[PDB]
Amino acid sequence: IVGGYTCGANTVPYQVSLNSGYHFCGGSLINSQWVVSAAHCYKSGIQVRLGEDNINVVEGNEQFISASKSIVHPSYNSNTLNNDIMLIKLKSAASLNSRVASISLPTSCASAGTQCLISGWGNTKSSGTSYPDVLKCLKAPILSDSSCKSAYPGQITSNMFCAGYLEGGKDSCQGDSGGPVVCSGKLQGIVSWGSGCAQKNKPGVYTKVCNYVSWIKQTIASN
Ligand SMILES: [Ca+2]
Repeated sequence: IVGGYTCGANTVPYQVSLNSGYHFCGGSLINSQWVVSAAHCYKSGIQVRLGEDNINVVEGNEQFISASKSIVHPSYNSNTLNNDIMLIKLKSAASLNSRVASISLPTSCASAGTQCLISGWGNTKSSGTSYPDVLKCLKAPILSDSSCKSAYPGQITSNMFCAGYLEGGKDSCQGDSGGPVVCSGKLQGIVSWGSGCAQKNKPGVYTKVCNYVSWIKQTIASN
């Protein structure tokens, strides 16, 4: 996250770290057995790390659970990043507490101008490299249709939205991928892509979770 703030310990109890010997992506706990992330975050050998704040120290509240299976969306296109969503089933159920909570799935899509919370352990500079050890947060609006597609002509689908600031300075970045965008209590987004970070006229692009609820429910019920 660029231009954000230090969330504060376990203030985002649904935020997950995906680890393969190191942190590589974020995720969202949707129930004691399932995590949602981005399909471009697919790897083998995933361990899901819950209740984190400092990903470089063992601070007590953490639960480290291996993935038993991963399911990338049937129509994921790695070239376009259309349908950038994946489900990750935990080997063993997580214990839900004050530091580890699930996030609700949307009942409807959010409108432009809605205030969201975006969080992650990604790079905090728009120019150069600086990776935080602690969770970073960002308050950002959902941008209009037109503003999103004007920035990225011919690249935006129905399954995407933009959020952030046209003036730049505030955005998600490398390492935030697969992490949550929570608006009015619901998981509306997944950190997907963008043209660099916190650059002018290039907002972040997010997977539009409200299009996928049916798929998520049927899939989780059958697996
Ligand atoms: Ca820790």
